[PDB]
Amino acid sequence: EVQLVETGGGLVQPGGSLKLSCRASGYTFSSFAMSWVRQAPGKGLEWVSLINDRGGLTFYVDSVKGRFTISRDNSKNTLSLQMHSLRDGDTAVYYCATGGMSSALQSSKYYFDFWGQGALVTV
Amino acid sequence: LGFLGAAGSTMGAASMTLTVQARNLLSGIKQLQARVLAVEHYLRDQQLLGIWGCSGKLICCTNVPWNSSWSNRNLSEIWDNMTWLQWDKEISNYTQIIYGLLEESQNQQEKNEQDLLALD
Amino acid sequence: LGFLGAAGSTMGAASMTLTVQARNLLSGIKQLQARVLAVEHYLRDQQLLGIWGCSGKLICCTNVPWNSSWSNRNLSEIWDNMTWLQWDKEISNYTQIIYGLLEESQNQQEKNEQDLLALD
Amino acid sequence: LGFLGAAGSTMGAASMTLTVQARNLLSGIKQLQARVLAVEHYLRDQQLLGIWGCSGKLICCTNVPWNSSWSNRNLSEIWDNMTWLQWDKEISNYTQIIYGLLEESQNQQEKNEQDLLALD
Amino acid sequence: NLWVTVYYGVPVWKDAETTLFCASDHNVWATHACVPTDPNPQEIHLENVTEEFNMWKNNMVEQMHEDIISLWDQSLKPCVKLTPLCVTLQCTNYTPNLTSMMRGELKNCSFNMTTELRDKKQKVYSLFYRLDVVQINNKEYRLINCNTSAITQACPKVSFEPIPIHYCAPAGFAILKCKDKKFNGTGPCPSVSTVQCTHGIKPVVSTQLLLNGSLAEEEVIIRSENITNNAKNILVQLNTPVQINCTRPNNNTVKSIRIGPGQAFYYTGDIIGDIRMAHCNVSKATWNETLGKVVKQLRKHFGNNTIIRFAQSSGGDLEVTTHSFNCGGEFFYCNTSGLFNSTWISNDSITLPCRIKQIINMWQRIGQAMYAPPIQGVIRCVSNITGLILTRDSTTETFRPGGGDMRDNWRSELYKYKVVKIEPLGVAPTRCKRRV
Amino acid sequence: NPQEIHLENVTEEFNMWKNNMVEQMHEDIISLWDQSLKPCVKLTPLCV
Amino acid sequence: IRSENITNNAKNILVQLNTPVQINCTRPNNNTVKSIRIGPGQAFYYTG
Ligand SMILES: *[C@@H]1O[C@H](CO)[C@@H](O[C@@H]2O[C@H](CO)[C@@H](O[C@@H]3O[C@H](CO)[C@@H](O)[C@H](O[C@H]4O[C@H](CO)[C@@H](O)[C@H](O)[C@@H]4O)[C@@H]3O)[C@H](O)[C@H]2NC(C)=O)[C@H](O)[C@H]1NC(C)=O
Ligand SMILES: *[C@@H]1O[C@H](CO)[C@@H](O[C@@H]2O[C@H](CO)[C@@H](O)[C@H](O)[C@H]2NC(C)=O)[C@H](O)[C@H]1NC(C)=O
Ligand SMILES: *[C@@H]1O[C@H](CO)[C@@H](O)[C@H](O)[C@H]1NC(C)=O
Ligand SMILES: *[C@@H]1O[C@H](CO)[C@@H](O)[C@H](O)[C@H]1NC(C)=O
Ligand SMILES: *[C@@H]1O[C@H](CO)[C@@H](O)[C@H](O)[C@H]1NC(C)=O
Ligand SMILES: *[C@@H]1O[C@H](CO)[C@@H](O)[C@H](O)[C@H]1NC(C)=O
Ligand SMILES: *[C@@H]1O[C@H](CO)[C@@H](O)[C@H](O)[C@H]1NC(C)=O
Ligand SMILES: *[C@@H]1O[C@H](CO)[C@@H](O)[C@H](O)[C@H]1NC(C)=O
Ligand SMILES: *[C@@H]1O[C@H](CO)[C@@H](O)[C@H](O)[C@H]1NC(C)=O
Ligand SMILES: *[C@@H]1O[C@H](CO)[C@@H](O)[C@H](O)[C@H]1NC(C)=O
Ligand SMILES: *[C@@H]1O[C@H](CO)[C@@H](O)[C@H](O)[C@H]1NC(C)=O
Ligand SMILES: *[C@@H]1O[C@H](CO)[C@@H](O)[C@H](O)[C@H]1NC(C)=O
Ligand SMILES: *[C@@H]1O[C@H](CO)[C@@H](O)[C@H](O)[C@H]1NC(C)=O
Ligand SMILES: *[C@@H]1O[C@H](CO)[C@@H](O)[C@H](O)[C@H]1NC(C)=O
Ligand SMILES: *[C@@H]1O[C@H](CO)[C@@H](O)[C@H](O)[C@H]1NC(C)=O
Ligand SMILES: *[C@@H]1O[C@H](CO)[C@@H](O)[C@H](O)[C@H]1NC(C)=O
Ligand SMILES: *[C@@H]1O[C@H](CO)[C@@H](O)[C@H](O)[C@H]1NC(C)=O
Ligand SMILES: *[C@@H]1O[C@H](CO)[C@@H](O)[C@H](O)[C@H]1NC(C)=O
Ligand SMILES: *[C@@H]1O[C@H](CO)[C@@H](O)[C@H](O)[C@H]1NC(C)=O
Ligand SMILES: *[C@@H]1O[C@H](CO)[C@@H](O)[C@H](O)[C@H]1NC(C)=O
Ligand SMILES: *[C@@H]1O[C@H](CO)[C@@H](O)[C@H](O)[C@H]1NC(C)=O
Ligand SMILES: *[C@@H]1O[C@H](CO)[C@@H](O)[C@H](O)[C@H]1NC(C)=O
Ligand SMILES: *[C@@H]1O[C@H](CO)[C@@H](O)[C@H](O)[C@H]1NC(C)=O
Ligand SMILES: *[C@@H]1O[C@H](CO)[C@@H](O)[C@H](O)[C@H]1NC(C)=O
Ligand SMILES: *[C@@H]1O[C@H](CO)[C@@H](O)[C@H](O)[C@H]1NC(C)=O
Ligand SMILES: *[C@@H]1O[C@H](CO)[C@@H](O)[C@H](O)[C@H]1NC(C)=O
Ligand SMILES: *[C@@H]1O[C@H](CO)[C@@H](O)[C@H](O)[C@H]1NC(C)=O
Ligand SMILES: *[C@@H]1O[C@H](CO)[C@@H](O)[C@H](O)[C@H]1NC(C)=O
Repeated sequence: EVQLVETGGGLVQPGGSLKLSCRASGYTFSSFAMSWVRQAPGKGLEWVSLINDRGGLTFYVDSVKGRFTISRDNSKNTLSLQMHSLRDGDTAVYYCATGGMSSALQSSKYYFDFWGQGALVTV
Repeated sequence: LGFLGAAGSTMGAASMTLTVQARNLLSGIKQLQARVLAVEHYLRDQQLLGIWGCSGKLICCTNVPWNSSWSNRNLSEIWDNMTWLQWDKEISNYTQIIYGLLEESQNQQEKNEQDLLALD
Repeated sequence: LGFLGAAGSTMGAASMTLTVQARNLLSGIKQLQARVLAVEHYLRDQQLLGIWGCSGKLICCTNVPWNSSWSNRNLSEIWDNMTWLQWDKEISNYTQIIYGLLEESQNQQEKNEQDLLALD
Repeated sequence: LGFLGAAGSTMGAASMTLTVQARNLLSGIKQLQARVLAVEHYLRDQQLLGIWGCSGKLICCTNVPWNSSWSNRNLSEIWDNMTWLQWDKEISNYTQIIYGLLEESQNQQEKNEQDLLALD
Repeated sequence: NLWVTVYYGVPVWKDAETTLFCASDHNVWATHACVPTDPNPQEIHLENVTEEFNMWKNNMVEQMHEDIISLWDQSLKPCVKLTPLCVTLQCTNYTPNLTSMMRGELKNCSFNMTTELRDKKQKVYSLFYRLDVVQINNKEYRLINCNTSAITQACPKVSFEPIPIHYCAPAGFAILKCKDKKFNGTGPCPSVSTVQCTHGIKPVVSTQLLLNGSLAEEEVIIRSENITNNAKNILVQLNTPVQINCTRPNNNTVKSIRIGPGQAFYYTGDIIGDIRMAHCNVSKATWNETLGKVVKQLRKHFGNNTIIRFAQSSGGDLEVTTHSFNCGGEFFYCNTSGLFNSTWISNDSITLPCRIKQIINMWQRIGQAMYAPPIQGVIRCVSNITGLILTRDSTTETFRPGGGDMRDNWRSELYKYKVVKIEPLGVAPTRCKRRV
Repeated sequence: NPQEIHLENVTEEFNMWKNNMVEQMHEDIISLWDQSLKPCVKLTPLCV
Repeated sequence: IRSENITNNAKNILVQLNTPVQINCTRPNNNTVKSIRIGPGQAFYYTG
């Protein structure tokens, strides 16, 4: 019953920017941590970013730490990821996922649970 | 200068005498009641400092931005050209707003600290 | 919700209202004695928090592991499906054991900190 | 050993029983006055610890060097071959000097911390 | 996996007994002994909190009792000590030709009273009630107190009208309110709310019938420590008031004489007009409906097809055999045997004769007597009857008026409130580990 | 050796007619006066 | 033997014994006590 649907733009030129978003339904959005994972067309999966259930703590891979911003709105059940610079190495299908973190008073996750449809971003 | 000696000095001068006055906050049924009340006031101020995340500190920095409407003065005209009595009068209408924001800020930070300590 | 408003809420909901109740712990010889006793109780609780290494904190984490025999429940049935009154009753027989362990843990950590500050 | 049990032990042995005695500082108009005075003394000692930068601590290290004239003994003859009563008598003439230096040291460090937090 | 995490400010509490303070907003009870009230007090409903209450073990009643007695005694300290009045009195009947129920009551007594100077004496004539004067053997009489206690004359400028007193908890404590509508004084309350102060409770002093105060909201509530133990009192809280109209029809003329250097004694000088008896009126229809409701509720504890009989009180002092109350400063002792006589088997007023006394031995004590000065003119008061104190005496149960223990007049308002101590410190397992 | 600390740039508004130190001084003096007459002789035999 | 001075004869000497000495005291008279009322709620006791 959990539905995660990614939206956003497709092809941009080097040096541009894109804001991707994820609409969530079928579960309490504010009860789970959320993350973004990407897969280059010819590669495996790579974790990109993680945001906790309250939106206060964000983590990134070093390769995007100074370029990507992750945010969430728990009243709109919406995530967004704003990417700047947009390098050639960032071409990938980006997936919205539920899991990857917990909040001390909940049991541990340390895994990705629900995955979205995915959206392809090219440069 | 001694207790309250800096009262007529500028805010940036009087900020260096905080220990002089802090040490003078603690130093016949009506007189005993007065002593108990003085203790209660001391503890209430210490409780407010603790809630805001300022324990053994006389000067502590926070994460609440100044909203300008509280006072739109330059730093050069507050710390160098104003006393603490004038400042206290100037923002007396906002002290119950700022304190509330301070409590909320600590509540968020304290929870964030707990979450950062649950990552293996 | 106000003072004790979260008393019927779950532990993980009531944990977000700690400042509301903390601020209400401080706020005719018998009445003066009652006020002095209330101050003494406040200070004794603050002393216990200080001994455990928790000064200006409402939520503080420690290094004492949970021993399971105290309560072998899942986190999902304590923070989400239980109140603080029920929890307090459930472990009322162990509160004098846990506190002792907490004091010992801080005593070891405090000494360790001193030793780490003596390395040139 | 219990309250004051380490009084006859060496300084380096008695330093491990600080919580035992700290917990015994808090635990009929004249008797009520005695209770209020005991509270005031407790708070004055806590205020001195706070001013020096030692909040929730029983052992805290500082940046004031030992000036030798206060006591020119070896560490091996203070912590291993002396009691706290003998030490207290030995330096009773210098306790109002050391404390003053401690207050000044914290005042400098606290201001330095503020300046380190103003660098973007 | 889990570590101990310490929380301060935890919403838990434990049963506790502490000292409460009063708030209120001359009079025998006063506001200078209390603090100002909060014009906008708060009440916080606890949506999922169910607490166990026991009105019979509620220590707020003992404190209220002690505080009321202390205020009463303090209000009589700066007043006149009537030691010059323990003298031989020479009395005759004031109106010996009456055929009413006051024949033999109100004696015209003469005595040699002291005055400002120690060398002189003043002959004084005054009227006393029969109940205040004991025959020793015009005939020789003494005041009833000379046998056991001294009398203090209450100050005539200090009112006896009850002033609502709000009891407030000290910091660190809270008062829980039941807020249930069918709560019988014991057991759980699933609708507990937290308050800082109680409502204003009037310190009304009465026996048998409880005058003024709060009413039940849905039905008559029968409250008892045991029900089956006939040695306990039954407190009946009515859901409708019954109005009682009490009067002291005699137009008393009050005189005042000086009995010492700065002290004066007040007494009834004469009575203008006809001599009439003090009395109270309760309507028959309202009282009959009230008893019908009380019987209906009593049949839920003693079963149906059980005959419920009401009867007048039996022995003891007037304080417990009659309905004692303060009406406009006078102390009425109403018979009530017209109100409690009936057997219940599965505008037409009732007039209750009332006696008046001037020498009062209040709070079931010996050695501290009070003299109530007479009040000029005719006295009338209208009160609400809000509850009853009954005692239980086969197929028929007999209930009689009881009372005299003032704590049962207060353990009737302070029944929905409990005092608890806040325990803000606690621990719980989490996955949060100290960095170290 | 009591101290007095001059406030070089402090100007304050005073009002001697609303100064609550006077009411306390009055109450304290009356209370001391009455306390000093408690362990003394009551001349009630002289109202002759 | 405990004393503030020993040599100063103006001081008391407190002697603490290491064994008790028993002392048996009696009031052999079989007194009959009477009571009379002397005021409104007061009574005086005396040997009758
Ligand atoms: C239950 O509550 C009712 C209602 O409050 C109460 O009846 C009321 O009692 C008061 C006090 O006796 C009445 O107020 C008096 O009214 C008369 C009218 O002539 C006044 O003269 C009185 O003033 C004189 O007495 C004062 C001292 O009490 C003096 O201070 C004053 O200067 C005057 O000398 C006083 O105002 C009030 O009228 C009645 N209410 C009604 C509707 O009659 C009843 O007594 C309560 N029950 C019990 C058991 O107390
Ligand atoms: C209250 O009034 C009742 C009467 O209504 C009194 O009871 C009566 O007492 C007389 C003796 O004085 C008996 O002869 C009557 O037969 C009694 N009547 C009833 C119905 O019992 C009662 O004693 C009065 N109580 C007080 C305290 O005065
Ligand atoms: C008072 O103001 C003058 C300037 O007008 C300044 O020089 C002086 O230091 C001030 N005094 C204090 C105690 O701040
Ligand atoms: C500053 O204060 C005004 C008035 O209270 C408020 O409307 C505004 O939102 C505040 N600024 C911020 C950033 O919240
Ligand atoms: C405050 O700073 C601004 C620069 O942003 C300057 O133009 C203005 O004159 C300053 N005012 C004062 C009082 O220093
Ligand atoms: C606070 O608000 C009042 C109006 O309610 C205003 O008169 C007063 O000047 C304000 N205080 C300040 C320091 O501006
Ligand atoms: C009381 O419990 C209900 C669930 O039965 C919950 O929805 C509600 O929020 C609770 N109230 C509080 C104050 O926790
Ligand atoms: C847990 O508690 C039991 C009973 O007190 C004790 O025997 C056991 O050693 C404890 N666990 C640890 C790890 O100490
Ligand atoms: C607790 O966790 C275990 C997994 O180790 C699970 O099997 C069990 O059902 C859980 N109990 C509850 C009440 O969640
Ligand atoms: C505490 O121990 C007693 C036995 O001494 C036991 O009856 C009680 O249930 C225990 N408490 C809990 C919460 O288990
Ligand atoms: C007292 O001194 C002896 C050595 O003379 C030492 O062995 C002993 O531990 C000391 N006692 C305490 C309580 O320190
Ligand atoms: C040590 O104390 C002496 C005497 O007070 C003083 O002259 C000397 O300067 C002190 N040492 C230092 C380093 O200040
Ligand atoms: C103190 O240390 C010195 C070495 O600097 C040594 O010569 C001296 O004997 C020591 N004294 C004691 C009492 O240990
Ligand atoms: C402190 O100084 C006095 C002289 O004023 C001296 O007699 C005393 O011995 C000194 N104390 C110590 C511990 O040396
Ligand atoms: C009053 O005293 C006189 C004597 O002076 C005495 O004859 C008279 O009977 C006394 N009257 C009363 C009422 O006691
Ligand atoms: C006098 O008091 C006693 C009890 O103290 C009582 O039994 C007796 O009846 C009283 N005398 C009269 C005449 O009432
Ligand atoms: C009051 O109700 C409780 C049930 O909650 C019952 O056990 C108790 O006996 C009742 N008491 C009376 C006097 O009705
Ligand atoms: C009083 O109540 C208890 C129950 O609390 C009951 O066992 C006892 O029988 C009652 N008393 C009488 C006389 O029945
Ligand atoms: C009492 O009787 C005397 C005569 O013995 C009379 O003069 C006086 O008026 C009477 N008192 C009253 C109130 O009528
Ligand atoms: C009491 O008096 C009022 C008039 O003030 C009257 O309306 C009412 O019916 C009376 N009640 C009784 C029981 O006589
Ligand atoms: C009055 O009470 C009696 C019970 O003795 C009852 O039979 C009668 O019907 C009642 N009358 C009214 C009008 O309530
Ligand atoms: C009569 O009593 C029985 C209990 O024996 C009860 O079940 C029934 O409801 C009662 N009837 C009425 C009308 O109270
Ligand atoms: C009134 O009480 C008497 C007993 O004192 C009783 O015989 C009589 O029947 C009662 N009256 C009514 C109407 O029941
Ligand atoms: C009592 O009688 C006097 C006669 O002078 C009259 O003036 C007064 O009004 C009467 N009192 C009442 C309450 O009617
Ligand atoms: C009697 O109760 C009604 C409400 O039921 C109230 O309005 C009225 O004022 C009360 N009467 C008295 C004298 O308190
Ligand atoms: C008590 O003993 C001390 C020796 O410790 C001695 O100096 C003193 O004089 C003695 N006093 C008496 C009264 O024996
Ligand atoms: C009292 O004691 C002192 C020593 O403390 C001694 O010098 C003095 O002589 C004594 N008094 C007499 C009278 O000897
Ligand atoms: C005292 O003497 C009288 C005679 O003067 C005598 O009657 C009385 O009994 C004596 N008292 C005693 C106690 O013997």
